[PDB]
Amino acid sequence: MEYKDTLLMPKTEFPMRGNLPNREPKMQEQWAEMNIYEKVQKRTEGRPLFVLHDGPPYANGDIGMHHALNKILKDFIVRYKSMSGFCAPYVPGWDTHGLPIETALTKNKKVNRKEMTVAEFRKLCEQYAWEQVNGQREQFKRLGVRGDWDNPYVTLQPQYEAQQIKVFGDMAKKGYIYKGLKPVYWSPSSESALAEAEIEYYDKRSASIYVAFNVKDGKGVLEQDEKFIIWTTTPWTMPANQGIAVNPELQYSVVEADGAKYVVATELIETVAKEIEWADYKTLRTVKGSELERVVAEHPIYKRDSLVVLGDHVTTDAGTGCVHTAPGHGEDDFIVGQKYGLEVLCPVDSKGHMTNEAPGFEGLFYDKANKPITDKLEEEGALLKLSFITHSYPHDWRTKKPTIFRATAQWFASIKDFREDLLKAVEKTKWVPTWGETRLYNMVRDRGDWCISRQRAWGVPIPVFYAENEEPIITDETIEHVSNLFREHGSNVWFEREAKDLLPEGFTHEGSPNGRFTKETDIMDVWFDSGSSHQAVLEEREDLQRPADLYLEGSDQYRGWFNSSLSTSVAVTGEAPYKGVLSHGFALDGEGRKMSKSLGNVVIPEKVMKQLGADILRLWVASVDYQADVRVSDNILKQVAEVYRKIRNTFRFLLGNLADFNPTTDAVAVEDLREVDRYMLVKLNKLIDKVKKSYDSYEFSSIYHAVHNFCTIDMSSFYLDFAKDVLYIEAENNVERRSIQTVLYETLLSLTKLVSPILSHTADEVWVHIPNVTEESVQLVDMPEVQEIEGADQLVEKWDAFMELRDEVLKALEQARNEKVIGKSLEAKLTLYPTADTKELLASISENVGQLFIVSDLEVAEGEAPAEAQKFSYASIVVSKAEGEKCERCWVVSPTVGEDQDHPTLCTRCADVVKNHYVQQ
Ligand SMILES: CC[C@H](C)[C@H](N)C(=O)NS(=O)(=O)NC[C@H]1O[C@@H](n2cnc3c(N)ncnc32)[C@H](O)[C@@H]1O
Ligand SMILES: CC[C@H](C)[C@H](N)C(=O)NS(=O)(=O)NC[C@H]1O[C@@H](n2cnc3c(N)ncnc32)[C@H](O)[C@@H]1O
Ligand SMILES: [Cl-]
Ligand SMILES: [Cl-]
Ligand SMILES: [Cl-]
Ligand SMILES: [Cl-]
Ligand SMILES: [Li+]
Ligand SMILES: [Li+]
Ligand code: NA
Ligand code: NA
Ligand code: NA
Ligand code: NA
Ligand SMILES: [Zn+2]
Repeated sequence: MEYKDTLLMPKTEFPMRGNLPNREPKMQEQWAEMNIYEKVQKRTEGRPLFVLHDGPPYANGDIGMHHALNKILKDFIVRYKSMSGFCAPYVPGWDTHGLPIETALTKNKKVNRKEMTVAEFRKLCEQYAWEQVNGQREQFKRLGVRGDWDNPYVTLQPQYEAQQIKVFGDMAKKGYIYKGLKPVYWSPSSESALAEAEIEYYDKRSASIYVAFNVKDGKGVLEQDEKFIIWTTTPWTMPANQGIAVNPELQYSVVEADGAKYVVATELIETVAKEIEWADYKTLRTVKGSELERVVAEHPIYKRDSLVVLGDHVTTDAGTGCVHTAPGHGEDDFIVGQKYGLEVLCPVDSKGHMTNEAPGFEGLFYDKANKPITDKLEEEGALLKLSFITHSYPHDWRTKKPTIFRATAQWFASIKDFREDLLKAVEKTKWVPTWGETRLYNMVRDRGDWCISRQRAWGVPIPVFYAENEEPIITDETIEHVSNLFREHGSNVWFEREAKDLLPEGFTHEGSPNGRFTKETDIMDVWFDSGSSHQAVLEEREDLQRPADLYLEGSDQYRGWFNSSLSTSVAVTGEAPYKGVLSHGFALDGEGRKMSKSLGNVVIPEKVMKQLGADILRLWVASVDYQADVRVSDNILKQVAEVYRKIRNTFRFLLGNLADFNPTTDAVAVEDLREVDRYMLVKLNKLIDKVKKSYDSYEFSSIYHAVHNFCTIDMSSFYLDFAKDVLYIEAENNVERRSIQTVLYETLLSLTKLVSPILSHTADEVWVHIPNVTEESVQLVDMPEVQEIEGADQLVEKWDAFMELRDEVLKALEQARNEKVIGKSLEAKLTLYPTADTKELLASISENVGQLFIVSDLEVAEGEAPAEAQKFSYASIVVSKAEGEKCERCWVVSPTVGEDQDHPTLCTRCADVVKNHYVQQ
């Protein structure tokens, strides 16, 4: 009414309280209308490419917090590269085959794969897959991610399957593919073989056994009264035992008597005494381990032959220097078994039940047969001690049930034949974090061959044919024929055609004179499907190239996508499929616990997406060290939401005070700016350089705190706090108010372009309220390039000290606020007694110290009388009342109020502004 004369914050087109959940979906609607991803791609069509290949997430179900972090971090890098001189094509993917889909249907939808045909079950997997890829893609958009969502890649597409066969064919012609009977992971629950990437370790209770092996033919070294000692945590492997292993040269064994003479390593006398609980024991003689070679023993239950063999695998750390050798259930047992030509026995079927090869335990599940085996051992008297231990045990990654080693005929990729080239690729790759290099390097030098065949249906079949010779037929013509056939009809054709209909039209092989061929039924590892992405996406698609610039996935992908993609590429190309790798940790509860439904700590993305929004989650991603494990909770997200409030209010302050500003020609020159404003320009450019550098180094935690510090204390509390009472009161064409606005305009333009990769819904919302809009969205302009400011270093030293001094003045004002008598910074006059250094800085102030300290008046004298007021380490201060007339417009207590006849209640400053007008109004 009468007490106010406008001069407030006009531009409220950007609301204060951020209702992003109801506003962001509309923001994404316009993004889809304009096809912004195609626009930015077209704008940079000639710029150099930065390819961030997207790791294909599984379609097992809805998205989680971990799914968001992987996509959001990818979105940060792609958006920055788009507006920094690079062309950034990002095509999303989805891994569609393998157990993660079959187990989802079996458990969630209660469908039995054995109650329907193989073709029918595959069709249901295909239907459930496209349901999940549609649901996941919409959820990713809600978070806010830019990519080729309408043209993604999936592993079920015929082009992907066709190219995957080529990858197998290229490695096969190199000789890197072979088939053999070897012990490998077997999951009885899934009735299929597995690999380390498909193995999850959990603690499991197992029965420790110390058992006796009678001596039959000591070869002049041992008498029949001696007995071997064997330690085993797998009783079910005893029926398959074909030998005993002991170290030939390093370890020497001795005979110990406790009423009977036993054979054990000398270094394990005390350890085996406390385990079997021996009372009194004595050592008879010593024997070098190599002397015990070819000694024949007897099976405790079947009294069959068991041959003592030499091996480097037997260790002192075991419970006994003698380890029972079962070539059909162990890797090291198989190697020494083949050296001595020992028979391979696997009395366990695919479902985990003992077969006729174990006479007394046929039909029993291997874990259910442990007790009967021990009972028979004690009946035979060969059992010495029975104990129980808990240790980490391999489990199926989907059924969560334990796995066992089984010696079966499987397809393998000969890693050993090109392991050296794999190690070279790791050394030549840039790994962030740095330990990722050693993580994969050790995984390569210690890895065996890769078992690729899986006894399941939903996946890409192995393209191998067998003649009447039963010889595997792998050749370029067959691979070419099946690859093109898969490109036309898909992998489904292999499961619906005879063997002769999948081969070339006139193919004949020497092994089958009658032309009767047969095909293979096993399928490929789902990690091979994801590992073939570089050939099927980076190479086939024109929008991408190989090698990609960056691979950004989780820590579990070192054994997964990182390993498989490198394995396939180096086998074919010899080089890495990526120039660099970035790794993120695991999402965790606020207390550090794993996010699982059992703990009730699950943070659903859609839950936060509707309670808080998208950019709040985007801020949280940049607020954590993604390179390690990251903690998330509702309270933590609320803290990030509070940060967005500060960013919201500071942005609104910039927009509000820039309403009556048009920098088309009202731009104050750099020299014409106030020295206070020039320092803020240097700080803005320093912030620009730090953010762009941190984007190159992917350190988003630095960016998150830098912007928060740049606004909470530097801008809102220091620079905007002063201009909160100065900008509008003065003239609308005053150089001071225009110079301050030019700083605010440049910060608004630069900061909006800076935050564009991290926050985009709020960035474009602010970009709407921009006086100069030459591009539709902030994502269409490049990042602000840093510009040097003359005399920056001198001003930085001067004004940082001035910023330091102001905070001490404010603390003195807050000390007056503690008194609360004046209770106002502007209504307070000041009498300052400064240090010579402080006085020198005040002398260097060519601006108005009173308006900077938002005080009515300031006087400086060397009074040096502390009294009882205050003294900062650089000045003595007196906060005094002015006692003049308070201006009704600027609220400054000034003696000049009443000097103007037309406006007797206004000071000279306000009276002049009200009376005069520049050109208008
Ligand atoms: C699938 C069955 C569960 C694991 C069940 N809770 C269970 O068996 N629990 S346990 O504590 O008995 N597991 C001990 C492990 O050792 C085997 N075992 C148990 N009792 C004996 C025994 N007397 N002699 C030999 N082996 C034995 C079990 O099979 C299990 O692997
Ligand atoms: C590149 C993806 C792999 C080829 C595989 N399909 C896969 O892991 N698919 S996923 O859907 O399970 N996960 C996709 C991404 O999320 C990471 N991830 C999976 N689980 C977690 C977790 N608990 N915490 C943090 N990150 C996790 C994966 O490493 C991958 O980057
Ligand atoms: Cl099943
Ligand atoms: Cl063992
Ligand atoms: Cl047919
Ligand atoms: Cl067939
Ligand atoms: Li025990
Ligand atoms: Li709060
Ligand atoms: Na059924
Ligand atoms: Na099969
Ligand atoms: Na077969
Ligand atoms: Na995984
Ligand atoms: Zn006034």
